[PDB]
Amino acid sequence: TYEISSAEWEVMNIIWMKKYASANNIIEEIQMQKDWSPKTIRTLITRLYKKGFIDRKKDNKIFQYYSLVEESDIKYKTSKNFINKVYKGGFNSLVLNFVEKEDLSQDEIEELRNILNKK
Amino acid sequence: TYEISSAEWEVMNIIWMKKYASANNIIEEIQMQKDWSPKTIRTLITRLYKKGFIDRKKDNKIFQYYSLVEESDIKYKTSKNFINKVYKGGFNSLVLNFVEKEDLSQDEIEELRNILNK
Repeated sequence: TYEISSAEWEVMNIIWMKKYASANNIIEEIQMQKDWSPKTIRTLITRLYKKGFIDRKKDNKIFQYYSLVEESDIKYKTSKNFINKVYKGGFNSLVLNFVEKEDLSQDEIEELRNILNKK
Repeated sequence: TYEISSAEWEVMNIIWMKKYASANNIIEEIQMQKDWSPKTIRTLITRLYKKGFIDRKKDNKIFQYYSLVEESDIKYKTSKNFINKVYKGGFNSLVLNFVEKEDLSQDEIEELRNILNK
């Protein structure tokens, strides 16, 4: 019923990769990159759970969290919002700004074209 | 750079679109699509001023604000940050993802090709 912060995106990205993950599995993966405590990280998991983004499945052993939101759509909708707030030429503007600013590689430029050719 | 808000962005996009503009100018370009008061907008101007994003020169005895930062440089930086926060792939996955949930006409694809190509 709202929208994700930078740390929930972190937590979420791990949950969309591991398909099913534990509070500890999540802390381990998150701690390889951020110096955040476990409290802090479980608080993010509890909150993500309370707003509905994820749920927690069991069956004996240990508690596991999983996604309730489609990765593809909350990321699409988030990019739509980002583009709507920063650029005044829609998606095309962002691509033009990125391409002119980053010296993309021949291999990067080529993956790009493939993505435009497949639809 | 120091990650600015959507309101701040609304203001910057006006300073950029006019090189120099006084509060009053800003207040009205803003009050045309936003229901913001005069003090709200003066606070946004003052906030970007203290953050080093804009500065002011006294023409007449009235302050005229202009940018201290390079629009495309700041929007680029901002884009890298957004992509690092949300996507794991990179610019790649955002374009992949966008080219896949936005039906996009067949010309939009052509225009997107322009950029990449010419």
